[PDB]
Amino acid sequence: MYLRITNIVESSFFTKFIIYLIVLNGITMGLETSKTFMQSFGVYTTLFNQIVITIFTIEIILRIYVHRISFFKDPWSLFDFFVVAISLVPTSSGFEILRVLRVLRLFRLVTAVPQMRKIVSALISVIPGMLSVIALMTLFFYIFAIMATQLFGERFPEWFGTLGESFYTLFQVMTLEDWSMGIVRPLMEVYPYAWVFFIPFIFVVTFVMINLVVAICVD
Amino acid sequence: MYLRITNIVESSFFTKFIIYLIVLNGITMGLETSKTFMQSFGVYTTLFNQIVITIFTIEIILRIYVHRISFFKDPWSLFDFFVVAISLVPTSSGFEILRVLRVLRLFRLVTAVPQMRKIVSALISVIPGMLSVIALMTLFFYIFAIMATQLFGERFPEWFGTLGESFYTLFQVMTLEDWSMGIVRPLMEVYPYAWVFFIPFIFVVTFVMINLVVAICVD
Amino acid sequence: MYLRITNIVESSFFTKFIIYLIVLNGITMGLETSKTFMQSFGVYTTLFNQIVITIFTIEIILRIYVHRISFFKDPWSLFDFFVVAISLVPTSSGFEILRVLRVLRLFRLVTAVPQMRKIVSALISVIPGMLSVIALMTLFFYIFAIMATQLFGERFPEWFGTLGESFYTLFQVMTLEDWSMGIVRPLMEVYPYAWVFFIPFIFVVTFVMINLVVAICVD
Amino acid sequence: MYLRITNIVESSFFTKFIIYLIVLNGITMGLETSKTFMQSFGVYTTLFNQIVITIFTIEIILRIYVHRISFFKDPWSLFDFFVVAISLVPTSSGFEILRVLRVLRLFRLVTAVPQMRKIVSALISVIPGMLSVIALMTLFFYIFAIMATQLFGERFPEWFGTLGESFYTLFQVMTLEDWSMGIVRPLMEVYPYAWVFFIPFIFVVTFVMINLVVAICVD
Ligand SMILES: [Ca+2]
Ligand SMILES: [Ca+2]
Ligand SMILES: [Ca+2]
Repeated sequence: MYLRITNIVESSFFTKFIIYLIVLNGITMGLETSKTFMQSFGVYTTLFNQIVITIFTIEIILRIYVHRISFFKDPWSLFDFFVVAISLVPTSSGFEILRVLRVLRLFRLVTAVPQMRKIVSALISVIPGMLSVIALMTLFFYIFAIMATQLFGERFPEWFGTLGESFYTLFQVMTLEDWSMGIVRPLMEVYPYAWVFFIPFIFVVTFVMINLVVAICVD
Repeated sequence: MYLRITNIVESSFFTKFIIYLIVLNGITMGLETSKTFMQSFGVYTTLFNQIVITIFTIEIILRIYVHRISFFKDPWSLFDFFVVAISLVPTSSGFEILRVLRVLRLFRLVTAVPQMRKIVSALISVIPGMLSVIALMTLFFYIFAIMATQLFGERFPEWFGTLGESFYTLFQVMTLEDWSMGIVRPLMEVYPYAWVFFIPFIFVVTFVMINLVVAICVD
Repeated sequence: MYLRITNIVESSFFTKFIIYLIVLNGITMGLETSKTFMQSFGVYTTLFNQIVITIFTIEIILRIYVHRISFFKDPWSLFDFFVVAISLVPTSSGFEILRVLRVLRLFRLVTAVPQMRKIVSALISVIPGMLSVIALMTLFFYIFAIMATQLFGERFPEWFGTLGESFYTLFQVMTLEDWSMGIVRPLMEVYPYAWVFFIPFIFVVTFVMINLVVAICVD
Repeated sequence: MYLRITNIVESSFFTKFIIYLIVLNGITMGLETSKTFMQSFGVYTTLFNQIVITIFTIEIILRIYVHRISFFKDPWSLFDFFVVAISLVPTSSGFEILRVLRVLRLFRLVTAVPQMRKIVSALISVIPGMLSVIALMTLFFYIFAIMATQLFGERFPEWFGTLGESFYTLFQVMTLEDWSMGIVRPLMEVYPYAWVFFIPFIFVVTFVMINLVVAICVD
């Protein structure tokens, strides 16, 4: 019976039947957004949902017999596994993000279809040749975030009060979003020289970030 | 008479006459902006308009005899047809956008002058090599937009209350416009961890967008 | 005496003396900024100023005999001419920007020192390649500016009231600065569909702008 | 004893031991952030802190007996010396920033580990091929900063009242952060034509900056 199912799984129908479900459940999840649609057809789509979740475990099970150990060393499969697992944890208990993380299954349209897979893979593969920079930056952020916490946190706790807050504000400055009117100008009303900490921080972080982009244009 | 008009139409004078009209109607449309100019010479400009709009249909009518099926297979020609058509819909009824959409005819200066055509074509040609990434993001936006509507839309309906609002707000975060002061910091007053949804969202969307530019920097 | 002066002007010492003056008149202008410094050395600086202006017209006159027609076909020389000329209009009559535009002469440090010239020339040379796009954009800006003035300027005259205002606001949207909180979110409280005019505008203008940069990254 | 200590210094164990201390002191400094942790275990920390500082001077002393002049001609060695130096000035007197600047020793992780050194050196190496442009810009900023201080600093002294302030505001405009709503729109309520100073400032500065990036996508 092994080869019987291995012929069902690898079957074009089966794969295309999955893709067909994803695009339906996808459509169904955006409808679950509407408070109106739920008061009409809520019970409809809740069954339809639990239905699909079964079909996906059945599939992921069948998918496993056909592949065994090979499957738990496939990125895309592991994904599909973990994303279905999330959808299995009972519609209750613990944290309620689990009801919300369920929409991560629509990322299966990425897994279950090449070209998507291509592009994702194209994208991801650029990451390792960035990790040197990413390391440098994180160290940099870590250092300045500490300095900032101990230079502005006392008068400005909302923004620098805690190591994490400073991380956040520093990230915010790096995206240059409202950095001068929102932060440094206020800061300067008390710490006139605070510009000395933030202009350099901006030059460095943006310089590095430009390099990181030109890096991905020579690779 | 066929070859007679095919020598009128295809003539230098003809094209340069059309171009001469465009640049003239264009100037006329910037003048229709001034409430002053209209209280003076409004009658002048409304007739001038109907005049040019006639001339353009005559031309588009002529243009079709000389070309038949070749014409409704020319991007640029179809454009002019569609654009002139919009300008034909009476100055009344339906929506007023139609009255406003008329100014789209000034895009004929692109259609009816090479180099422009070249440049436009240069640009448009880059698009198909982006559709994979574009597909990817549109899926991504859709997934997060749904997630956001159900994580934040109750306490924050202006921004995430509806699927559409979430799309809009998410777009806004992507342009990095006022994302931290305007949205996340507020969100965090109630959902302390909301940062865990938006920072990753920003890395992903920024990263992708960097690649999409690096792609166009090789093709 | 022609070759006598042509050996004075073309002389190293002459150039290095001009340069030495620029950097001094430069420093002196940053000091004319201080309200304090003027109350102590204002006369010193106004005299020093009138002096240098003479020295520069002498130079520009000499430079002319040594070059004649060759001079008024040199960008860099013409610049120095026009710049010095500006500095010549008396400390009165007319507009008062003329008194302010005087500081444009510090751009002589660029004109009269190779290396700057090189880089400047390196920069300017990129512009011709961009004019097809720049034309395209300007046409586009002109078209949307007109649409905006007639779609939004009745309720929103600060931002779209006049063809020029719209230009400005549209420019602002293109720099993405505060475009959603500042403008479109407001517009939508009255024109729910305004998003349909601004999202496309943003895509197009940012797309083009990405091309334009990638263009320069090839020529 | 020389070759004894030369063998100790050059020893893998020694370098790795240093690296181990850095990652421990690093973790310590992030913990020194918590007012809780400090009440509990501050003593533990400040002493562990002083210990590390001793070890590092010893190391830096040893490192010099083994390199002499070769050391003070090594950027990385110089760095380390100057950083530990900072950390050495007592926990009192002068400017309390020194106490804060101590955290700069965590940059030793960069210096004591290659790959980091590689990346940093990769990064820095790009700077000289930029100094022509940087000089250009700095001249530019200086000229406009002066113009602004004298065109706007009387009615708008927060932003332009001083050469320094104008420098800051001009930088802010360059990052495009809040430049229209924050500054020019206000400015224009008094100086209608102020747009003529800032749109050009923006074009130039953005253009130059695009060139600078493309310059690094060649070199
Ligand atoms: Ca911004
Ligand atoms: Ca802002
Ligand atoms: Ca504000």
